[PDB]
Amino acid sequence: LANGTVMSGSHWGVFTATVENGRATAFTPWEKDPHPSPMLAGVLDSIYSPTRIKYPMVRREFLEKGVNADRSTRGNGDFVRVSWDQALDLVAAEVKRVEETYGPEGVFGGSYGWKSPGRLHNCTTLLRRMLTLAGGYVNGAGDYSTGAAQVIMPHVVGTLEVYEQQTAWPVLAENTEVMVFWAADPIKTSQIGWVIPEHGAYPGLEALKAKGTKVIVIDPVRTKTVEFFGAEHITPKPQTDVAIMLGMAHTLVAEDLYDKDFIANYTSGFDKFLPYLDGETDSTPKTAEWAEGISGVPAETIKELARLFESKRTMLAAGWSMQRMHHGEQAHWMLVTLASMLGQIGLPGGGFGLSYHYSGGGTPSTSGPALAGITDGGASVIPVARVVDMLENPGAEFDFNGTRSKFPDVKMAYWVGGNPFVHHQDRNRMVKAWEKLETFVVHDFQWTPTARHADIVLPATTSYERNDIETIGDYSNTGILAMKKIVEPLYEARSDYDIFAAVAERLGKGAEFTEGKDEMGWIKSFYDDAAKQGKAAGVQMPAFDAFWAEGIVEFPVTDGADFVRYASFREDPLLNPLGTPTGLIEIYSKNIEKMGYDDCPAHPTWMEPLERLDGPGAKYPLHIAASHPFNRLHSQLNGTVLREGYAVQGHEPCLMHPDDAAARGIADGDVVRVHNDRGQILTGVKVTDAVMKGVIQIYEGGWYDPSDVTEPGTLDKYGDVNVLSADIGTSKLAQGNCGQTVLAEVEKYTGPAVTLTGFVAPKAAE
Ligand SMILES: NC1=NC(=O)C2=N[C@H]3C(S)=C(S)[C@@H](COP(=O)(O)OP(=O)(O)OC[C@H]4O[C@@H](n5cnc6c(=O)[nH]c(N)nc65)[C@H](O)[C@@H]4O)O[C@H]3NC2=N1
Ligand SMILES: NC1=NC(=O)C2=N[C@H]3C(S)=C(S)[C@@H](COP(=O)(O)OP(=O)(O)OC[C@H]4O[C@@H](n5cnc6c(=O)[nH]c(N)nc65)[C@H](O)[C@@H]4O)O[C@H]3NC2=N1
Repeated sequence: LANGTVMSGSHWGVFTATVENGRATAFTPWEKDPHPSPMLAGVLDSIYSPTRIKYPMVRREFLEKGVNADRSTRGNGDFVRVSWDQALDLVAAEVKRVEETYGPEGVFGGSYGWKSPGRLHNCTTLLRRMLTLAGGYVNGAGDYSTGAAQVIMPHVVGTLEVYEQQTAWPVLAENTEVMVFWAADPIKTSQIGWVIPEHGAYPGLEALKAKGTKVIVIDPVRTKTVEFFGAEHITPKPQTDVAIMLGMAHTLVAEDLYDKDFIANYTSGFDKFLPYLDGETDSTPKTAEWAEGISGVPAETIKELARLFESKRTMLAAGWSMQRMHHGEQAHWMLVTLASMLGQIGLPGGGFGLSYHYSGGGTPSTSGPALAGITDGGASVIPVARVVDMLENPGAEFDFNGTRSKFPDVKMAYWVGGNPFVHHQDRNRMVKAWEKLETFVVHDFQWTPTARHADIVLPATTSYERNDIETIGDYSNTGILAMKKIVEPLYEARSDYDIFAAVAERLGKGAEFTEGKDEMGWIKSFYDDAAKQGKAAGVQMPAFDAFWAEGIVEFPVTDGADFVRYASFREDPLLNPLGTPTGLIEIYSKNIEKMGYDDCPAHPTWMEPLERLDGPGAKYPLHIAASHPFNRLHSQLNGTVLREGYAVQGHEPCLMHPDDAAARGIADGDVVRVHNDRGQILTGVKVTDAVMKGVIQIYEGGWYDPSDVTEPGTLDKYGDVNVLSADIGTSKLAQGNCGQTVLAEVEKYTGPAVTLTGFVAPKAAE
């Protein structure tokens, strides 16, 4: 039994593991990590927690009756343990059956999810690689993060923008006078990376602070970002940012402050937006006063913020919560319009950036090569959050970015690396729609709500039980890490690659799936390709064994630290045009105009959302800020020792303002029921003035624990906030999710005592 230390990586960062007698006993942060995440101790625990999945299992009803099984009991925990050969045979037959009876349109393989980093052990790509050899599948398009903004940005600035490099942090420290964080909490969200994180935002934030730059935070909650800087804190009613923006815009026009030359030379359509802004088209001048009526931010503050932004070198750094909402396309389009008026786009330290809060955006990029991994070998496509509408309406038409298509008639869904029974909106509607699927197959290493609702569950390994390779730094490209195997696979878990190879072998496509390569065979070909490309560029890299032995290769920064977004566009717009039809920033879009969608007009517009705090005729009184957890990565690590540090009487915490608690007779630590017309959950309250009055904070990612899966509307005992959200599209343009457009009521829970069952394994899988 192994004794020693191994260096690996994860979504939380690079770390070294201490191994004693074959068991991992500690995870220590990399010595070069400038700001490790306290969640690493849950990462270690997730390998061994009580919800680790030990063996392959098949739902008793599915085993007994297949397609005639009662599908309303999915999630009741009545599983049967089976051997691997039996489950592999059954998965293979099911894939074959659905592909022959129904075609590629009967298999949903979008399998949305955060999985784990790794260029070889890429479970979602491997799933698509297997399914492509089986005949095809329906896929997902977009994501739950920027569903609206990633569609609107290309119409407005000609590129995706949300996942592109930002003006380097050092440039901001030298040049920015006012830094605005709009619906962004960089301190909280920069702990993680899509590939391994370098945590580059922390030194970037430290440098602004050290320089005395003025920092403003626009957020309903007083976050760690406000506290870190002692920032001026503006607290709007959630979903009213566009109103605020329009009032600022109005003020710049009324007081004649805006940059008319920038407007004239770098933008298109302002002259079509001005009438709206001034109130000629609807009789409603969008003044600061008007904006105060909707958002509750004082008129005078709105004009003061406007005047300050125009006279100082200002960076508008915006988060994505505000577009994860009804009409969410308007938030970033109005933000770019406002930035246009200020006219600082393309100057060092000015303009706007849409990725300073995620994966190190702004961290100076190196000049190293890109690393690539296994590939998938490749309506057939749906916007990802329309999964439930698809299941309910096979054959119906839907709009998406100017086109019309029809929903495929899906009969099977195969999910790996994701938790839709946590991440998707309107849990009760979803639980009923899932009955439309004949077979539901899932691989995970933790017994999440999704695993609990499968017909067939296959235990996967973590990254700590195998070898892989991955880049460090989604934007920085700081280096390449060897993700070395720390302990052996636990119980009967197997890597996703191994399971898929065995299924492909049973479909008679084994060789095509593996390409005749084993684990190290694949990893070395990704490395050799990256070294070959590096040599071409003049970056020297060791040979593979030398690399593997050191465990990491770092790259040099040459001019990456001088990067300024949009500089060449500002420098000469004709020579360096945007990808838009006019080549300019499009305030009014003729392209959007021609689609003629009522919920997405051709210029940024204030529109009432489905439900909003203090909106006319609103039924519920509190906005739920259903934002990202501080101490989880979505649902990951919920079933670990970290839960004990935030849970209130065992439930997911609910933050509530002293006055809202006082009005309902609630005291700190009480168990309360949060409910609206879509569902009802239990949470434990923390009374704090960190949330503005009218707002409550329930993070997304809580593990759904239904009291009874056969009872429609059954009470969730843990606190999955997606039990209360609605499942609707941002608009016909993007069809994004509206996960944070949520109102509810809260009362002291006075029903029967409840026993939590989500943090232990189903009895048969013990
Ligand atoms: N109401 C609401 N508000 C929101 O802000 C919100 N945010 C959304 C966002 S932006 C997104 S990205 C989604 C994220 O939702 P997503 O389903 O991506 O969530 P995770 O909790 O990261 O689930 C990933 C699963 O993969 C499993 N897993 C990890 N590694 C492996 C592996 O190698 N193999 C296998 N088989 N499994 C693995 C993990 O154990 C975990 O259960 O939530 C969305 N949902 C949201 N809802
Ligand atoms: N620790 C951590 N856990 C995670 O799960 C996690 N998820 C990652 C993922 S996949 C992504 S996509 C990003 C998400 O990055 P994103 O910016 O979408 O994060 P949120 O936590 O949903 O919201 C950020 C802030 O917006 C505020 N806010 C909410 N509604 C409004 C509003 O109407 N107006 C204004 N002005 N502010 C509002 C919230 O209070 C919150 O502080 O984070 C990434 N980083 C993450 N870090």
